[PDB]
Amino acid sequence: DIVLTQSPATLSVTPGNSVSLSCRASQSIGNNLHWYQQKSHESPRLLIKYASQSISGIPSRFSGSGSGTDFTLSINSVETEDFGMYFCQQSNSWPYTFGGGTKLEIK
Amino acid sequence: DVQLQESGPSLVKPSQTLSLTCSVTGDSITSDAWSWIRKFPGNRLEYMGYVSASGSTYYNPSLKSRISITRDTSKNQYYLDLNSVTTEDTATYYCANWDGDYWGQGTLVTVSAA
Amino acid sequence: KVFGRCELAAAMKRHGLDNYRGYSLGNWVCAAKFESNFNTQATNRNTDGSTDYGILQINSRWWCNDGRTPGSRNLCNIPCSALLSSDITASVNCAKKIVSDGNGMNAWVAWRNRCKGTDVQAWIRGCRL
Repeated sequence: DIVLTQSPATLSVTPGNSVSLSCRASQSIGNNLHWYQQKSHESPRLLIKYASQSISGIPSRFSGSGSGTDFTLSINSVETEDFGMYFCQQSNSWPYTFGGGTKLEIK
Repeated sequence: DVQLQESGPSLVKPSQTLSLTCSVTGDSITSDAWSWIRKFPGNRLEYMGYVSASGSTYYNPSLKSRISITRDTSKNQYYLDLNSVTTEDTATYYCANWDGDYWGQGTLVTVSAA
Repeated sequence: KVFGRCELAAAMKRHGLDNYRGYSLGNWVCAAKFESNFNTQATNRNTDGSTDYGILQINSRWWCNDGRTPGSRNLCNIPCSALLSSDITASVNCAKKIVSDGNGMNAWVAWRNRCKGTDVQAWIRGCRL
């Protein structure tokens, strides 16, 4: 079973600052990595598909990169409402699996 | 346009089946793969399984025969039937299409003592 | 574009087909080999009105949608012409969905007849992964 370790568990920041989220696979998963945003009282939203593919409608300040075992989600100039949970997910092997999550919050 | 509406008893008792419904609007269930994902306390998400656009189903080995994903091609909605749940099975169940584009509001279905 | 064995093998690894849902890279190169003979511009019009497009001969009745296939499901949300690209991204992105659809790689006849239960790894053999 592919394991996804996200770090850091939490990430405090002031709107305007840029952040870099990490997601490491316990096994090379090519580019089959996807990013989700998870605001409280809300459902996951697809941010980035296949490591770096953009999703029509998602703000430009969002972007993903990486391959194999290491992936990164970049949020430039985080905004007041970018705060919430961030989960990565591998669709490489079944059963699909999710990362532990990185909680983005205000400083 | 597209909407995933979840409904079902948000409280079930030990030994009995956990059943959920995901009504899909603006998109026929046979024109996309659909799944069930549940979030455990502590942000622990789990991909339970899914039904392909052609009817093939896939279940997370973690469930073990306890899971059954079926779908109503007439009323255009699919379901989640999880047998003999336990305190363990307590989490918020979501339904989203395979691609991740659509999701249900998310419904917390706890399984406390009684 | 007519890919070369090793080249396409690398491109497919490039795009995460290496061990995707239990399928070793070898299967994908072999499947491409017999489906289109590594030709991304490969198209096969069917008598049934539909057409198979690209390196993995994806069908216009189920996955992509050209402008001439009644009932096209277009499950891969892409114009079939995007499967005729020199860049395999669209074909692969579609293939992954197709191979997850429940029939495995059996979704490709060519693969079933010439690659299934065969020493597929031989196709990535002699390459720089």
